[PDB]
Amino acid sequence: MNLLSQVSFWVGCGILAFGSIVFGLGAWNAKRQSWEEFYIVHFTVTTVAACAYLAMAMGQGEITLQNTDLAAEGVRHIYWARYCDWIVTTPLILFSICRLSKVRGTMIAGIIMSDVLMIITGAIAAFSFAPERYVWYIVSCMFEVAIFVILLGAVRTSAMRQHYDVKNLFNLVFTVFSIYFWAYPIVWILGQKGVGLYGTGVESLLIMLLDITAKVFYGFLLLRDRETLQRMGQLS
Amino acid sequence: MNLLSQVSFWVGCGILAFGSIVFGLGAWNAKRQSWEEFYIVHFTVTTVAACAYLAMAMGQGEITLQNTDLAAEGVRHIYWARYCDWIVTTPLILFSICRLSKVRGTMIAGIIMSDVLMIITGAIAAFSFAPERYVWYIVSCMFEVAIFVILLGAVRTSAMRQHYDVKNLFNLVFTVFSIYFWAYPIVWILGQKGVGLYGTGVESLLIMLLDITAKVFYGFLLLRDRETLQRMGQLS
Amino acid sequence: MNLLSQVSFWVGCGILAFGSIVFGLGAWNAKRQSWEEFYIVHFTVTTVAACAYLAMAMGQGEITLQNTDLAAEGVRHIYWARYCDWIVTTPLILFSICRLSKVRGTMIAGIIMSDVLMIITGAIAAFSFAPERYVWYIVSCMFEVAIFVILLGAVRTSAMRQHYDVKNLFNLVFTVFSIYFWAYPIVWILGQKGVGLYGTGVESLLIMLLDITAKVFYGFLLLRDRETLQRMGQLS
Ligand SMILES: *C/C=C(C)/C=C/C=C(C)/C=C/C1=C(C)CCCC1(C)C
Ligand SMILES: *C/C=C(C)/C=C/C=C(C)/C=C/C1=C(C)CCCC1(C)C
Ligand SMILES: *C/C=C(C)/C=C/C=C(C)/C=C/C1=C(C)CCCC1(C)C
Ligand SMILES: CCCCCCCCCCCCCCCC
Ligand SMILES: CCCCCCCCCCCCCCCC
Ligand SMILES: CCCCCCCCCCCCCCCC
Ligand SMILES: CCCCCCCCCCCCCC
Ligand SMILES: CCCCCCCCCCCCCC
Ligand SMILES: CCCCCCCCCCCCCC
Ligand SMILES: CCCCCCCCCCCCCC
Ligand SMILES: CCCCCCCCCCCCCC
Ligand SMILES: CCCCCCCCCCCCCC
Ligand SMILES: CCCCCCCC
Ligand SMILES: CCCCCCCC
Ligand SMILES: CCCCCCCC
Ligand SMILES: CCCCCCCC
Ligand SMILES: CCCCCCCC
Ligand SMILES: CCCCCCCC
Ligand SMILES: CCCCCCCC
Ligand SMILES: CCCCCCCC
Ligand SMILES: CCCCCCCC
Ligand SMILES: CCCCCC
Ligand SMILES: CCCCCC
Ligand SMILES: CCCCCC
Ligand SMILES: CCCCCC
Ligand SMILES: CCCCCC
Ligand SMILES: CCCCCC
Ligand SMILES: CCCCCC
Ligand SMILES: CCCCCC
Ligand SMILES: CCCCCC
Ligand SMILES: [Cl-]
Ligand SMILES: [Cl-]
Ligand SMILES: [Cl-]
Repeated sequence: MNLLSQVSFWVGCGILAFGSIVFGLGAWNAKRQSWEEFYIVHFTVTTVAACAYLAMAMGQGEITLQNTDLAAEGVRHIYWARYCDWIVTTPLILFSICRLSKVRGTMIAGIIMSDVLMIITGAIAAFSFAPERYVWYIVSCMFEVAIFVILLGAVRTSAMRQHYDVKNLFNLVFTVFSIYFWAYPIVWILGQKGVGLYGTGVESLLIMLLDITAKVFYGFLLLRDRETLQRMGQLS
Repeated sequence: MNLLSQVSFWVGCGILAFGSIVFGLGAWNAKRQSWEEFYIVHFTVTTVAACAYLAMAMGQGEITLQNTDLAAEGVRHIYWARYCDWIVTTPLILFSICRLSKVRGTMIAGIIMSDVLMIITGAIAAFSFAPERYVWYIVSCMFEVAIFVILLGAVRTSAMRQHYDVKNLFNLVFTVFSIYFWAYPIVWILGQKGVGLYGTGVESLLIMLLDITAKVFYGFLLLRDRETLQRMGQLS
Repeated sequence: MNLLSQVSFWVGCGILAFGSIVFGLGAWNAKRQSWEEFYIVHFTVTTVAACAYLAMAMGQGEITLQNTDLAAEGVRHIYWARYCDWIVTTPLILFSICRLSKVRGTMIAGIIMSDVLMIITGAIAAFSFAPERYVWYIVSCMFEVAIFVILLGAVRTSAMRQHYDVKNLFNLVFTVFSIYFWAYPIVWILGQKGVGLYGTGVESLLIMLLDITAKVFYGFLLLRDRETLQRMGQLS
């Protein structure tokens, strides 16, 4: 295994496990049901990812596949543990944003469905040879568009409607999510699974940076935002 | 791949994707929550199947297995993508019928459980050699019986009790479902997985006709029925 | 296959199928929704396990793997059908105990999450070589600790708070569960997957005895307890 990959996995595991300690002890100490739910959701997020990173750090959850002539020179290292992690953790992150926005349940169900299909077709893409890999990559990207038509549409609207004097708070919530979410397909397609701009070591580093941003630091941002809304009296 | 199979997959993909356009744009435009839920459920149904048909059309999601002497002459083409599709789409079709009938949640949970086990044991059957394949086929058929004791019993009863002057409407809902649902195990057992009456091409054509009936045209029937009930004032 | 294994699988299948008859006919005959839910949950428990035992009895659902020098002499027989069964049946048993205790939903979600991760890391452990197998075994055991901090904490507390004059009833509910639940990791680690104290035949017998205890006889205990609470008037 690439050394940069090896190190990125151990570093992601430890950072994610730090988040699990914060969220887990928060759930243990929370008295209000809405804080128990928040912490339990975000504890699952970091803990599932921390398990996936532990497996990759130990040399598991990976399969190496040959590339064709319609692909980058060499091979692709498919860390299928990533998609097992993502199919569970990304619907939970979206669920958390939706609960903070207080949006109706039909939008929650629609955004979770779009997200699960985005991940599933992403994993099909990763295992596919070209040109099928590229067809599935585009299908996965269109499911990502459907996530954002729901998020920046009905979810954001319900967030602005049911809260007062917190436009900048929710703007940061949706803007920061929007940025790291769109970075994943870019990081993916610039590696060996698309254009051979960089190899599996750099890709592993970039994904790890995205993962700790989305699961630990973004979680802390939603935590702080919940505190702000509670001190204002518009949390529940 | 068989040409009739190849064509049936492309034809099913396009027809299913037509349904996804109808249901998806209906969800986008729906103002009432109960219409949002209806369209989102049926959009998932056609879209998941359309993805499975795209994979099979492109030559993926299939494994060919040898038959024993207790089986039809030749081999069996197992399109395992079918069961990944079915384990998600058939509980959603049943959920839609149950919501239209306004039945209590315990019956919804019971019918979904029976259905998921029907599909799982069906996939075990398909991967099994004889005689195990035949044992699992019978077990799967008994789970299908359990679906209908719930459907034609408590679900239908609650549909007739909580609605007025729409006996013929609900009769068609349960009768049309009953017919295509029982056709699947027949189509399955007359192909190479049971009696060798026809090969994988004809079976692929028959399944595709069942799939577009159940997911597109039956969906349009439930759509029209929802409109009828709404114009009568007994939708919610 | 080991004869003791062969017999234990057929015996477990028949005993589990006996439980499915009791719980299934109870669901069919139940008039109150809360009894319908109880029977449907416990019918799923025995029926899913009975399917898994039928597969193992017929020689399916098993893979044999080589052991290293950091492991017991010989091989490990991994019945992966067990974990497919467990990932579905153990969250349902916990759900049933939580509903009987009338605990808030956040605790139900937390205990189900801990349980699913316990089973998943257990299956990773089983497929892993040493030393990874031992790392995952410990991780799985820590998820089991997290189940019991929730169960003996918030769930038990809510059981004592919302019921009168039934301390001994609930004490038996949590004590009997506690005992068989902790026996599983012990049985697992004393077989070929840990210390080579006994082989796959004895392990298969011990698991089968645990499985019928947890799914049939413990189910009958919760049934009798529900009857007691109903005759007292504190069931719902
Ligand atoms: C904690 C993990 C997170 C936030 C992961 C997010 C993942 C995505 C937004 C995935 C995107 C993909 C595409 C739209 C297509 C190409 C492949 C994927 C699966 C990386
Ligand atoms: C859109 C897909 C639909 C409506 C599929 C329905 C599938 C079934 C009713 C499956 C039935 C099966 C049996 C009862 C046993 C033999 C194999 C199966 C899985 C085809
Ligand atoms: C009906 C099945 C039941 C009650 C199964 C319960 C299973 C467990 C408590 C599993 C425990 C495990 C560990 C904590 C680690 C080692 C391996 C497992 C998965 C056996
Ligand atoms: C000792 C090396 C064996 C390699 C195979 C062991 C199986 C590893 C499975 C890892 C799956 C990770 C998914 C994480 C999501 C919870
Ligand atoms: C959403 C349900 C559809 C399930 C279809 C799974 C297809 C997986 C295909 C994996 C690629 C293997 C063949 C590679 C051909 C380029
Ligand atoms: C519902 C959980 C049970 C999971 C059992 C999976 C069994 C799959 C067996 C596949 C057939 C392979 C062996 C073929 C022997 C005829
Ligand atoms: C990794 C830090 C420990 C995490 C503990 C997770 C369990 C959460 C407890 C939920 C409240 C239980 C109080 C009875
Ligand atoms: C405020 C009420 C929230 C209810 C959430 C229900 C969402 C269920 C999602 C299930 C997965 C998506 C299936 C289409
Ligand atoms: C294939 C046709 C497009 C399907 C779009 C699916 C997204 C559904 C939108 C739900 C309402 C969002 C309004 C903000
Ligand atoms: C009208 C209320 C509907 C509630 C539906 C709950 C059904 C949950 C099904 C989960 C799968 C089945 C598990 C046994
Ligand atoms: C194995 C014994 C039969 C089990 C039947 C399971 C179906 C449960 C029926 C639920 C009530 C349906 C009444 C209309
Ligand atoms: C009394 C209300 C019960 C509601 C139960 C909700 C539990 C949902 C569990 C879903 C799996 C766990 C995900 C973290
Ligand atoms: C080997 C590259 C290190 C990158 C660290 C990035 C810190 C934000
Ligand atoms: C090569 C590992 C880089 C670690 C970056 C840490 C960012 C918080
Ligand atoms: C060993 C290959 C496993 C593939 C799992 C894919 C999960 C999305
Ligand atoms: C090759 C057979 C064509 C079948 C078309 C059926 C139209 C309903
Ligand atoms: C061989 C493909 C037949 C297509 C039938 C279309 C039915 C609507
Ligand atoms: C490559 C074989 C996959 C089998 C998947 C079965 C899903 C029901
Ligand atoms: C071969 C050992 C039989 C064990 C039976 C145990 C009865 C409780
Ligand atoms: C060797 C099979 C033992 C069966 C034990 C039955 C316990 C109820
Ligand atoms: C043939 C190996 C299947 C492994 C399935 C593991 C399910 C937890
Ligand atoms: C956390 C310990 C990992 C040991 C590496 C095999
Ligand atoms: C693997 C090199 C041959 C592929 C041509 C598309
Ligand atoms: C305000 C939501 C979209 C922001 C993305 C830059
Ligand atoms: C490989 C066939 C291309 C499919 C385009 C939808
Ligand atoms: C594959 C032919 C031999 C099988 C006999 C049951
Ligand atoms: C009226 C429901 C059953 C009809 C099947 C022909
Ligand atoms: C192959 C054994 C037959 C099992 C019948 C239940
Ligand atoms: C399989 C025997 C060699 C393993 C040494 C750790
Ligand atoms: C009273 C619950 C814990 C009992 C375990 C022996
Ligand atoms: Cl390629
Ligand atoms: Cl055969
Ligand atoms: Cl080993």
